[PDB]
Amino acid sequence: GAMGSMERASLIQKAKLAEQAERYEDMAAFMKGAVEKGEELSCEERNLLSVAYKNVVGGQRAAWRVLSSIEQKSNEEGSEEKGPEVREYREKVETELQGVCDTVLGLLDSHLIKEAGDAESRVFYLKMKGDYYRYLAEVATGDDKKRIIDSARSAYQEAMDISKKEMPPTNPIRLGLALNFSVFHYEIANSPEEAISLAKTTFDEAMADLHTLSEDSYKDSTLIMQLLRDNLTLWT
Amino acid sequence: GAMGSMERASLIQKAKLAEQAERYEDMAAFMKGAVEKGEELSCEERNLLSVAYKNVVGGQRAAWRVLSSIEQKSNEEGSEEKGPEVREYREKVETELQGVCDTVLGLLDSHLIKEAGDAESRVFYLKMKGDYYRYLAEVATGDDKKRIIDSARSAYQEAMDISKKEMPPTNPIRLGLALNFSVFHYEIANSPEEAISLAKTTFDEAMADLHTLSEDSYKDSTLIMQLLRDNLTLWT
Amino acid sequence: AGSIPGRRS
Amino acid sequence: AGSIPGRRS
Ligand SMILES: [Cl-]
Ligand SMILES: [Cl-]
Repeated sequence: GAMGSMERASLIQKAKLAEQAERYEDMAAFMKGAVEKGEELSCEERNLLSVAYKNVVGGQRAAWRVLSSIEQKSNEEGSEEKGPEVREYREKVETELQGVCDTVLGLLDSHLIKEAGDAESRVFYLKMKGDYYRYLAEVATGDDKKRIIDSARSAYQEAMDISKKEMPPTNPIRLGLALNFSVFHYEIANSPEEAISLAKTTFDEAMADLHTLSEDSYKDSTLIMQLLRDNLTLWT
Repeated sequence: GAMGSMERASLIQKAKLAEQAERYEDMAAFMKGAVEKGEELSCEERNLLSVAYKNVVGGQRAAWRVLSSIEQKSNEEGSEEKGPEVREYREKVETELQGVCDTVLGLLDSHLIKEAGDAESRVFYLKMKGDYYRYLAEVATGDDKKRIIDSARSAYQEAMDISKKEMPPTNPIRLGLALNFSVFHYEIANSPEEAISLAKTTFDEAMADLHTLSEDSYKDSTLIMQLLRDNLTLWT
Repeated sequence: AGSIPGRRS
Repeated sequence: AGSIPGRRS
């Protein structure tokens, strides 16, 4: 890594600057360098890592969907052969997306997850692991698509087991995990009934725990509860 | 260039795909490869080149302004020393921006401008040359800032001379050139009266030529005339 | 169907 | 003060 010569604290400071400048590829490289210093990450630092790569892969996923849509139109009845360009370029973006996902998964595996003992850190990293296998699954078609889906499911499931044991039902990490696992069920696993049941049970159990929260925690939890409600409205 | 092995037509096709996917760094690399094939560019191809690099440098300019603003706040009375990070990162973005501008200027100089004989192509490239020297001037501070400003002025001026001789006052290339030259006068050259006079004379002479235009040409010209009017409203 | 946006810390 | 936006062909 080109970041080996820079102080950990400077990498974190520059990641925050890159976020302000909306330079998310820089931000991801800075946070990758910070992870490779080998120390565990604080709550704030975990968020910086997640925000950086989510923006990077988010742009790649959006581009992949545009190109995949063009490619599928070109392969219809009554279509005019445009050459291999659309497929070739979709493949390029797809390969670049898979590289980013592999990089994130490599950071989690070496060695963020194995050193994460607290529920807040371990659930956070395992949710990330499920997310980036889910992004790999979105573009997967070959011999390994089933194995990629199972890798996503296994990470989400371990994270769910820990969060139900160790976190209250309104914990924002627990809520966001259930939200994304429900999206996994609906969009990846062809299990819309599991997706709806998880979102509904998550929402209802959070609703019954809101009375325990401060004004600020209430705002944090109800924000994610609304996202669960938005999905249920779309799915039913 | 990594594009030397790809067909010119494929580079153009992929540049169009990259624009649809909002992958402007790819788009710029594809159009750079197309220019380096050595053939002159069509009207549509010139637009692709311009759109690609304008988006790339546009993101860099926006980031540079965010970072420059943070840096200037940190160097105020009552400020807390944050270390060299903000300056170092602003310098990194600035160096990356200067590299993109140098690349564009290199394409114009080798050899787009010297092979451009028609008014439409020559004014287009010279306007580009003025624009990218203007972007260099925005971040310039050292021994060469005056020379950079003069390089921008000289390119704009040659383009203006040709457009007044060879194009009607409503020609969109002529209007956009005058718009950007007026911005150069206001923002770079500390000549707001020249900026206002140019925008006003450009607008009025276009207004008097609108009666010659078709419905579609009328829409093209009045769109840019509104941009001139917006600036005059801001400047007066 | 929306996952956690999570693009602003 | 706006130059030509010119970010969509
Ligand atoms: Cl390609
Ligand atoms: Cl830096």
